[PDB]
Amino acid sequence: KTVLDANLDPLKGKTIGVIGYGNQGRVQATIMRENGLNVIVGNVKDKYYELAKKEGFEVYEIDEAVRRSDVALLLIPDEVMKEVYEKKIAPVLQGKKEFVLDFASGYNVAFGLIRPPKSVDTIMVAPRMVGEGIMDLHKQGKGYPVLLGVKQDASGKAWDYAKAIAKGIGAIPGGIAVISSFEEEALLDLMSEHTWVPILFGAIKACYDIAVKEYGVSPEAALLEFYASGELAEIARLIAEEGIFNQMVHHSTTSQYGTLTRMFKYYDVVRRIVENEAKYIWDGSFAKEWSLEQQAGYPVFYRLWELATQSEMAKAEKELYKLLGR
Amino acid sequence: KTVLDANLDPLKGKTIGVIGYGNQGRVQATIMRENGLNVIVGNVKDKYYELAKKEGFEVYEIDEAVRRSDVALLLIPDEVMKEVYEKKIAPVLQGKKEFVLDFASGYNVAFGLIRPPKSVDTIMVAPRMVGEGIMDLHKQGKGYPVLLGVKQDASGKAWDYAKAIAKGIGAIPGGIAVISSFEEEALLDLMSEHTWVPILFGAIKACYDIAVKEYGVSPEAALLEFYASGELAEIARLIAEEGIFNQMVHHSTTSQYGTLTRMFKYYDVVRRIVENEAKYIWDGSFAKEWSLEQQAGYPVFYRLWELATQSEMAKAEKELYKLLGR
Amino acid sequence: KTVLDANLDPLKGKTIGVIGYGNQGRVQATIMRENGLNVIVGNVKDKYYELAKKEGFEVYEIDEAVRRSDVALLLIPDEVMKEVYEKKIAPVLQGKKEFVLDFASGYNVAFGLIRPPKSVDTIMVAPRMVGEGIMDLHKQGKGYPVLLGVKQDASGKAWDYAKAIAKGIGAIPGGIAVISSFEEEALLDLMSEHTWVPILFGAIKACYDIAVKEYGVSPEAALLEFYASGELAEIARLIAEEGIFNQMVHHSTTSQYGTLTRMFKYYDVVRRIVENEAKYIWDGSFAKEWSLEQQAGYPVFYRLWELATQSEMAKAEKELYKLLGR
Amino acid sequence: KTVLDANLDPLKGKTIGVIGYGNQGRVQATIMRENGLNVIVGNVKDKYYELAKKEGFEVYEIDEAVRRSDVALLLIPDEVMKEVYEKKIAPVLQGKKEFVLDFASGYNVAFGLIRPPKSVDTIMVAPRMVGEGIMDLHKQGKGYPVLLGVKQDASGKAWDYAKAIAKGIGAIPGGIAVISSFEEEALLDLMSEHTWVPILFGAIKACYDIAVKEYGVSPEAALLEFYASGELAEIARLIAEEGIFNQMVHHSTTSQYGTLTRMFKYYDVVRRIVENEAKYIWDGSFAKEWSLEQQAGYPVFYRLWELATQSEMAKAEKELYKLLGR
Ligand SMILES: [Mg+2]
Ligand SMILES: [Mg+2]
Ligand SMILES: [Mg+2]
Ligand SMILES: [Mg+2]
Ligand SMILES: [Mg+2]
Ligand SMILES: [Mg+2]
Ligand SMILES: [Mg+2]
Ligand SMILES: [Mg+2]
Repeated sequence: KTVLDANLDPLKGKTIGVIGYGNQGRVQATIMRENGLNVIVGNVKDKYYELAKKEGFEVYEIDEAVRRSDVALLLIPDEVMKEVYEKKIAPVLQGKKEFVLDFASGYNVAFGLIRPPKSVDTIMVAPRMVGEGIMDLHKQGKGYPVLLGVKQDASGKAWDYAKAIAKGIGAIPGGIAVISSFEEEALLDLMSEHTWVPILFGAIKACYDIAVKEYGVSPEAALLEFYASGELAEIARLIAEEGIFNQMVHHSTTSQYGTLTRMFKYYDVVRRIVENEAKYIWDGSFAKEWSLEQQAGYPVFYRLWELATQSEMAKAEKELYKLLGR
Repeated sequence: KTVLDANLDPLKGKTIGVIGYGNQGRVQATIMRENGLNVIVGNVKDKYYELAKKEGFEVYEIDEAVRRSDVALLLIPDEVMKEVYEKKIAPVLQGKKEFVLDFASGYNVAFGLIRPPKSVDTIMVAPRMVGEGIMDLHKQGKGYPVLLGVKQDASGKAWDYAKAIAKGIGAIPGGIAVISSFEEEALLDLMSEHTWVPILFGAIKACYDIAVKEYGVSPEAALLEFYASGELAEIARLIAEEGIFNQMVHHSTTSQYGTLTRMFKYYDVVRRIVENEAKYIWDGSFAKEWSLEQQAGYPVFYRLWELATQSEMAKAEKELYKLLGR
Repeated sequence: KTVLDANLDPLKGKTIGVIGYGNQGRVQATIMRENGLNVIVGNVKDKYYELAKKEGFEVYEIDEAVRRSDVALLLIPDEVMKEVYEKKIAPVLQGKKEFVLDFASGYNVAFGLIRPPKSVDTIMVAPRMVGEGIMDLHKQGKGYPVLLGVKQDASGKAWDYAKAIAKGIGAIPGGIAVISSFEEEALLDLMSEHTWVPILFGAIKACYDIAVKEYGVSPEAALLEFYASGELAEIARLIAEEGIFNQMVHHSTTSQYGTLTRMFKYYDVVRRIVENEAKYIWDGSFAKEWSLEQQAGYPVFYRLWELATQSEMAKAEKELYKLLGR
Repeated sequence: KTVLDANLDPLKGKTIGVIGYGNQGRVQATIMRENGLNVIVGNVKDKYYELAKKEGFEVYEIDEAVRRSDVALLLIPDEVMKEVYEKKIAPVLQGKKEFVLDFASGYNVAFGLIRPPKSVDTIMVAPRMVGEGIMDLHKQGKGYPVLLGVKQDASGKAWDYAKAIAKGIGAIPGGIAVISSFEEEALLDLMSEHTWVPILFGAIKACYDIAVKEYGVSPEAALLEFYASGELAEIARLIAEEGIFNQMVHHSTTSQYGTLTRMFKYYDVVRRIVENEAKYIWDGSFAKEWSLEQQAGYPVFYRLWELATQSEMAKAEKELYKLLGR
């Protein structure tokens, strides 16, 4: 039901352009040069221009590297992807006949902010790691999971181009390739940022104001319990390797009774928050909200970085980290 | 306002018994034998009986090691601490004249479940690490934070006994010693288990049921986003070393806008949960609830481990971990 | 999908102990002695000690009858089952190698109050009759329904031991054997006692206080309508033989219009009571409530038998039954 | 705690440019030319181009007057300040080394709409008068209050540059200089426009509709009571000179009982409006609302000037002012 291996025969002998030499563009082009392809770097005249030339490539302009290529990969950030697509790549794709356009994110295509023509294939390969964990894993010989999806179907060879790049960048064999969509890629990525990450940061911030202002706990002793000691980054290492419920048997018996009995008690309070944030993404309403913040000139993003770093909990964290040598 | 150094002169030449050779007893007795004290092991006739004799000690009985000692340390778990105190140590402490009783937890004394006489000192030294991170730190020459507190004051040397054991087990110099209470030690330890740990596990469990049952995401692709990839144990390593708001500048600009604007929106919903769980602990009502679960014979603890490990999210995690080699 | 016949060949030639000679122990051991097995009685030195010796058996002690046996049946009440298991049977089961432990109830094992070792099989055969209707049925040659379930699986012959005792006590052939669980046996038994039996007794008690105190009906004429005439035990005999909706065509046409139109009107009021009482059982919360009533010394059970038998409806029932010769 | 005098020695001998010759630019440059500085006018080629040349100055271009200057003052309106800063002044400030940028408003800098470099000082001098009351008070020899604030601190001379312009434009000596912020300057200015000014205009508009439509008061007699007689501009002249509670003793005794007893009765109704409007400003949400009204092309500003000047209260005010000779 999931993919474990593929071919590399559909994409042999042809030119594989890579636009952008940022963080994701360096690792994915390094493992393709070892597998023996024709990989060229299309980069803006930047500081990355020299650092991609002395690493053993040939570097060009963006709209020129699409003219030579037959399969291009758009590894540039999502904030600048829209205004450099219409100015550089969009005049060139109408001068081609067949093309394969590849995306590492699913945000600008699921919400219709970038609409390629009908003469091109649009596929997606999306790694679930960070990039500074992938180069440190390629020396071993293992892989990493990816998510595949196809939006516009032109050739009939569309699904067998996507599996081959999953085997060309060093994900399979050794990892999992799951068949997904463009809309299910963008929903799951913006559900982590909206549902369980701001409830976690807002509950450690709320434990600090109840302990210090109501019960008279010292401001230097509340920090060492909640997050300034690395006990949250120790019980999270066991989740990745043993399970989420099976890492609980290495705790006290008093700890398992208070965690299990309260997880089932506050379950339908936090379920009503996830139902409302997933409806706000799926209709396209968050993509309109963040597209009008970038046009007003970020007035709310600026005032919420001021109110967070100049608070009571962050002003006391600064001194305690000026005392443990960090 | 906090302690950075102490002496070892009040506790030189005298016998320092250690009751229990579990996890916390092995590390704390090892760093005291190197500092040059008279450390004896009081252990039950167990599997730890041999393993503490071949490690270079002298093992005895529990009520005999209190007769020889003058400063005893009770590094035994809190579940069995009450019924082995009244049967072994309580008949002996009335036969002494002066004694220093030391506790690594603040649960049984803050709620009055163990009440020592008026002829004894009662102090507390409570390390904020795990034990399997402390022995791996002793070869460096560094320290770790501790919390000090005094319940019953007999000598007048009561506060200067507590600082010396903080320097005798290898915490200071190099770390922090914070002055605290027995009641503020037990409040902060049961606020992690009741407020932000079951909110976090119940929000990843609720993201899985909304994504799979409403939007048609695959059961093997929802797991790789939320917790089965080690991205929760990567962004938690930066919290311990850089801060909680300063680790966010290594994320995307779209990720900081969705985290900051929702952390301030769901702040008074999760603040009403922390106000109610801290009142339930401070009155002593959780200590009555967990003391009557152990007497009925754990009927609710047994039925909540069945309903958690036989759910929809844990039955699919078993298969995916039977596919990535874990 | 259900069982209609089995064998008796797995349990021939071996000793079948029966613990307790109460109501369920007398009937089940009588139909097994006729089928030709080795049935011994393990009874406390009681009044049943003589009455099981003159009925043609050999009576022993409880912990001695487990030493001789290989398949034991625990037909003792659930109130005393826990404190006579740990004192008598639990020291002996570790001295065996293979054993089959059999239960006629599913209460103490589903909620984890009795946890046998991993070296033993645990099965269940649960008859849905009374015992004083089974001995009066054995002369006919018919059967009665039973429920089978297996908790811990050791041999692989575990499911074929359970079917054979269903045929050995005289249930099949001629009746139904349904495959069930230990948790589904305890849920359905405590749903009759909590949902539809106290609603029925509390609605005849509420018809008596509205008729007598508001409309001036005589206290001796309200009783003869609601329950003191045997019409509730006449329309219930047709439910067992004809159906629950098909017994209504032997009533008046005015009676079927008032029963059908009000059964659909009060259906979601009584559905909210059953949803809440089934959640209170499944989590294990009723087993904690009844285990702490037996430890306080029954103070609420004593005061609710006083308030029920000294009420207005029970004081007037006493005189009317002192007038019809009952 | 407040400032009463300063120096003029940090800013002697150097060039003080003034951008814009509007209302605030004409008065502030006139009192600086008398104090003996080097004041040049940077104005757009406008109608003010001639009117600032015949008044005894030297007029230039905007980006040329920043090249000559060393301390520039931006006395231009806030609506056009953003799009003439990035086109003219922003290319020049990177060609300098040290500069002092001065602002008479705190709107565009507090909300991050104009972010100067790190090589420049940013200060603020904000007068609390009108401009057509300041020139009429320069012939007397008096002063007027101002608010000082510093955003980015570069040289260490930043706070003593701000006090000297407070003495150089003719505020101190004789007036008050209060030390404030950029965020506290923008909060207090938009709290007058949002809280107590639209409540006042909406309560005289609501007195007119209740008196005329319910009680049959003439439309020409309701106007002469509420605002068309100059009694609101008479009891407001005593607030500035005598107090807000001490001007009430020149009223009737019936008037003081109805004002005092209702001011304390409707106090928590109007306190809930001020709490909500001050949270909407501080987060930066009003700055996003007014920045997207100017981009849609003012569709709501146009329709609310139509609905206000074509109402029942403004159509009858037009005729009554066509009868008293106004
Ligand atoms: Mg993620
Ligand atoms: Mg992302
Ligand atoms: Mg903790
Ligand atoms: Mg603990
Ligand atoms: Mg029943
Ligand atoms: Mg029963
Ligand atoms: Mg104002
Ligand atoms: Mg203004």
